[PDB]
Amino acid sequence: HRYRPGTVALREIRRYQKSTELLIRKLPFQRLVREIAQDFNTDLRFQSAAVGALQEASEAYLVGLLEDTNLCAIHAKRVTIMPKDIQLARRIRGER
Amino acid sequence: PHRYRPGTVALREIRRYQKSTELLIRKLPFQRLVREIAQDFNTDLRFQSAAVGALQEASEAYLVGLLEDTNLCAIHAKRVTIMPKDIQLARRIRGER
Amino acid sequence: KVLRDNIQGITKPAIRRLARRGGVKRISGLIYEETRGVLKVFLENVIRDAVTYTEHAKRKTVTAMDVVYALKRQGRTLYGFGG
Amino acid sequence: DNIQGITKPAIRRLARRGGVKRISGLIYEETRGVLKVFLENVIRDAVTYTEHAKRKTVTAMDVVYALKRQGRTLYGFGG
Amino acid sequence: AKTRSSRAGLQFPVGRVHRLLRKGNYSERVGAGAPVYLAAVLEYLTAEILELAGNAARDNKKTRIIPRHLQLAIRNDEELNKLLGRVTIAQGGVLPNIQAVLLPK
Amino acid sequence: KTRSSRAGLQFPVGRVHRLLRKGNYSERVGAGAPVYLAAVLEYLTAEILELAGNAARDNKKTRIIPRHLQLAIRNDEELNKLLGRVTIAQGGVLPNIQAVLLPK
Amino acid sequence: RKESYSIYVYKVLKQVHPDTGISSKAMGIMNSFVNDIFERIAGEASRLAHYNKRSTITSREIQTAVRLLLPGELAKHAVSEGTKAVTKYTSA
Amino acid sequence: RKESYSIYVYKVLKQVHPDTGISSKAMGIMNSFVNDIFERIAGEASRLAHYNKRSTITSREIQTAVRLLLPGELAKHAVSEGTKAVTKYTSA
DNA sequence: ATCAATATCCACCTGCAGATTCTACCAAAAGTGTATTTGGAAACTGCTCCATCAAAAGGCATGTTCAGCTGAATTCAGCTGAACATGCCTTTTGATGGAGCAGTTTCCAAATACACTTTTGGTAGAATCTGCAGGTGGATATTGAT
DNA sequence: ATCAATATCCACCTGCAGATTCTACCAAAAGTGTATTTGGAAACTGCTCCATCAAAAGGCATGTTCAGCTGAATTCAGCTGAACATGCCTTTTGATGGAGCAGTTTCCAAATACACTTTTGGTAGAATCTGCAGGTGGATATTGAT
Repeated sequence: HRYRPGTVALREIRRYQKSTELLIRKLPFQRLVREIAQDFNTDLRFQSAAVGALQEASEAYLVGLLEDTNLCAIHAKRVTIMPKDIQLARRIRGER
Repeated sequence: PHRYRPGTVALREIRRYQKSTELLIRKLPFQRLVREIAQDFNTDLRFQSAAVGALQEASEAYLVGLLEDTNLCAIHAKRVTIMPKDIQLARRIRGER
Repeated sequence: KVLRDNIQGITKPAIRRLARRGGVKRISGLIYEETRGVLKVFLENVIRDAVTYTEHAKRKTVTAMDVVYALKRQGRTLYGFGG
Repeated sequence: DNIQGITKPAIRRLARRGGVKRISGLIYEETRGVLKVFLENVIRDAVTYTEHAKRKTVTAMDVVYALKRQGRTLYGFGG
Repeated sequence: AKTRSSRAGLQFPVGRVHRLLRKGNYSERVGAGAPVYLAAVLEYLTAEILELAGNAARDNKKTRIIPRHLQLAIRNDEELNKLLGRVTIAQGGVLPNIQAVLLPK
Repeated sequence: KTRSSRAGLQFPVGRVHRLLRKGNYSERVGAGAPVYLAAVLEYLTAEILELAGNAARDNKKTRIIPRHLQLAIRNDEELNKLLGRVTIAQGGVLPNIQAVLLPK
Repeated sequence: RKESYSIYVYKVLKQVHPDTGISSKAMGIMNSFVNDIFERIAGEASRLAHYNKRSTITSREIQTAVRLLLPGELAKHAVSEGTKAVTKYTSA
Repeated sequence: RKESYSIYVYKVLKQVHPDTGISSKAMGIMNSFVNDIFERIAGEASRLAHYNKRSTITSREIQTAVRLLLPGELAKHAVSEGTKAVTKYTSA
């Protein structure tokens, strides 16, 4: 038995739209945040709640951006999102 | 019997109006519109000329921006022609709807 | 005189010029009405807030500063009219 | 280095919550780039807040103030 | 010897709001009625959100309101959704929405 | 003798101080704040006036008009991002035509 | 130390939904909401007063701020309950 | 009546472009620019002082506000001219 | 439409991590009594504002023709999703040290609060410039035809 | 690609009326000089809060296979939107009158801000409670294939 492509995609969409947990792993994200921060100031130290806040903000931002992206792909008669879509979404948004 | 091919005069106009800064909507109809809307909000309001002027500058600026976002949305869909679907997409991405 | 249906006062050629400045080459026939709708919503919002400002000041003239404060509220800051 | 730490399945999950059905292979790098820029801006402003307080620990409130600046108001960690 | 909140028939603290207003730097002077009015509005908006969220809670067979119910409540109601259009609710998730074109046929 | 002269500034430090005190920004206003602020305002004014002067000269004009200001702001990335959500009356737009729309 | 709106939110919750409870994170979100709306209203009121050369913020400023800030019928219900609280406060 | 930044803008204009003039509308736009930036800076500073429970806005708050508000080189030049103006003011 | 193979609920249970109640200090409204503004309630100007008037202009609405573009249909190669087998690291739990906070006192360098003394920016006429609105004339692009 | 013929920028000059620059006086900021507060920096320090460290587990990423379905490319016809010339009217714009406003002053009764003295609600940890998060197992739907 094997499912047809896109069936499991829809299943996943329903699942993760149903749930609210963080999707990015906390440790790699924390490592990333500490890298980016270090280049700004060298001996910074971080509250756990600060990393949590940053992860919530980031995941929310990205998901919103990805649904705007999806709308641009649908608009272009496509079912698949591409970097051109993200760029269009971000320029319409006025982020660049 | 001379005739320019379609889109030649369009591009020429684009250059023309992109070079200039003048208001494109005629002042009297716009004033009429603003006074209408304002009247249906409040009946005894009166308008400074500068108020309508400000409104027209703001509005034309807004519309022009919206129409370039629209144009980008048309180009993205492999089209040269802007459509209401394009405006709707631009406005939802902007977060206006 | 009674003010009625002035949104149609905004003409197809005017909208077309606005499109040209926006760099638009070809325009669907359905666009003009949609454009009018958008302009109407925009003006309703901005003038609603301007009018609110005029009302709070207990004045009966909407001033340019009322318009500017309204625009600034909407995230559409304007230069050149006193604010 | 750790920017690549954010994995393809993770970005895929983010796309799933966003309602995305099919994902181009080129997407993931673009996503990583965007996330990087976003964090750069936000953390820059937060860090600025921490420095002005003459502190050396970034607090949740610093992040919240930064987010507020960027037009991305956040509830539940404030504030 | 009774609080201003009770005088206004409110649960929200009028005194605290008053203090936050004058120390807030919004103006040199704060009217006597202003903190009352503001506290009333805050109490009302909290009320609306809490009721709709409570409904979200009952609907998902829970007796304790969690952030998700707050998110559902906010986004499913037009006015609250527009009030908080530029606001992120932690652990709120998103509304379940799938574009028709992505659906099988 | 004025504080502007002491700071070596063209922008009025005193006026900035007054506006700070009337603004309700804080209970107290520091002595250095109006100086610093007036300095930054004067600098930003300077930058914009330089780029605008350039645009004016580039269009063979000796008098700066709003169009020149708009050109200045939009052609410089940093000013463009500082005033990204700002509308300049009678400023117009940058001449930009999408490649795909040009005739070939 | 650490002033919060928790008790008042819980009171209102018990008014509207007597056996509904509320989690910690949810309470935090509610606090954030209260502070945010507070600062929008108060900010807009401050600007209102400053525009009209007034040195005082009355309930009138709060009201106009609500009319500007809130959308539609949410705004008119808020204005009505505000006016109601104010008149009832003025009495005795 | 109707105090304006016109004179100062004209001074700066004559410094950078000695034979460039400026129209009324252009000057008006400049005034709008000055007032806008002014209130962004002062606002951000006010928020800064309020976050750190300080009742006074020093040149420090203004500097941090500039660093938050301005992007890249705009910020570094602004901070340098500010610090220079403050030190020069303190020495005279 | 039926047949098997997953996947998804839905019910039902129970201990616990986390929500609710409970108990006492204390910061912070509230209450009293004086000390200051102020925002209107009338009274009054000086001005933009509404509403015409009257030609003329140029811009708009209409209708006709046709080219180029949009959308429908087909083909097909490419790539991305489904599933699986492997192994890597992130997740949990607990402890330990101490670093960077806030929390308290103390006390000046800095800011606020008045009352005069000057200087300046604003406003209103006086005295120049500069785009602008045309006007050909010189090259440029567009289009049709050899 | 040339030839030729429309129409179109593209430039430079020129005279000139509308703004721009320039000049000359006066309320109101700005600055001075003294008298008081005060806020917040400096100087110790008690504590939550972060940063490592260690180790075991299993929860997911990685990498690979392989096929189905999507996106990109081509073709092409129908019709929708561009271009243009007509003709007609709504807009421009240049002044005119009378008016209904904000905008200013002059005061006051009402409302708010202080300065201390008391009176509770708020809040912080301990002491109880209580949904719910997981955890199975079986009824129903979903999916893919004959």
